[PDB]
Amino acid sequence: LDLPLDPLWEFPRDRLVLGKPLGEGGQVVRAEAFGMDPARPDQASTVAVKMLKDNASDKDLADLVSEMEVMKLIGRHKNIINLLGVCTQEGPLYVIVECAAKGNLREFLRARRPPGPDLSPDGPRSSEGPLSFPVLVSCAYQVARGMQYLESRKCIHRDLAARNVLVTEDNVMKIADFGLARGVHHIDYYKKTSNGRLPVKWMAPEALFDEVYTHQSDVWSFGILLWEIFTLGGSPYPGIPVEELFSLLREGHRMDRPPHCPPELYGLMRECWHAAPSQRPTFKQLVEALDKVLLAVS
Ligand SMILES: */C=C\C(=O)Nc1cccc(C)c1Nc1cc(-c2cccnc2Nc2c(Cl)c(OC)cc(OC)c2Cl)ncn1
Repeated sequence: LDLPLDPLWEFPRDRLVLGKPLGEGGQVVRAEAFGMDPARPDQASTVAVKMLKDNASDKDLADLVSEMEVMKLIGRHKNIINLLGVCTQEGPLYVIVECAAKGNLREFLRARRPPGPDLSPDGPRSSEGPLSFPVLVSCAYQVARGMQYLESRKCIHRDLAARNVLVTEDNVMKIADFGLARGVHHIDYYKKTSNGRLPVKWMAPEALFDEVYTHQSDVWSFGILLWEIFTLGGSPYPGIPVEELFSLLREGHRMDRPPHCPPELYGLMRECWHAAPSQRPTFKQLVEALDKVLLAVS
């Protein structure tokens, strides 16, 4: 290709060993990288690599270039998936990002649900599941801090959801795909994903009905994500098909308070779903409110 060389970010492609596919449409693969830190040139790390497939158009190339450049602009934060390097010279375009070992937050939560109540005899910690209330609040706090950072860089996510938050080996939350092209003028609202998700159920009403996105549209989505956290990966608006969702949103319907969820947290959810965007909290306010809950842990 004739892509310009950016020495700040270029990484030698022969220091990558490509491995297992992580997603395909182009594709993302898991890889081992050697010397991502130039101070440790022989040290291995595990990364995710985005690339085009042989079919790709000039438009697909421009889209991946745009995604690479937006990640350079937005800069680094602990609670987002960060750009690590690019391979633009002498070979196919690769964009290399952090790889979160524990997968996405929806699956992380669902896999850590306590078992059913009559499966096995009681034991020393049978009343404890893996996930405690302060760790659930911390997950929410970390996503709010990531979104506050992205907002400060003028980034509207437009699909914020537990499936788009990834979990590291140390249980750090990292927002995924914040610079991904989302084709907002051609959304199939009835679309169900391969894993059963109906992404329309995370859209703020002004985005769904009026095609308007602001940072306060992402606050609505954050409220849905808070509900996913405190249902340990539940699916929003259970038992409501998309046709009925349209009708219920026009009537002001909101999800019920989940079980085992304190009123402080359902309170925050309902603030995030206030009809008027200006009457929803900001991400700065959400960070502060969740910080106070964390500091009140015994
Ligand atoms: C790190 C080891 C591993 O296998 N992790 C793993 C296994 C299963 C499932 C997941 C989610 C993960 N962790 C991931 C996955 C991805 C990923 C998966 C599919 C598509 N994209 C991405 N990452 C990605 C990419 Cl490649 C770009 O490219 C520009 C931008 C992104 O957001 C900014 C993201 Cl999230 N990524 C990290 N960990």
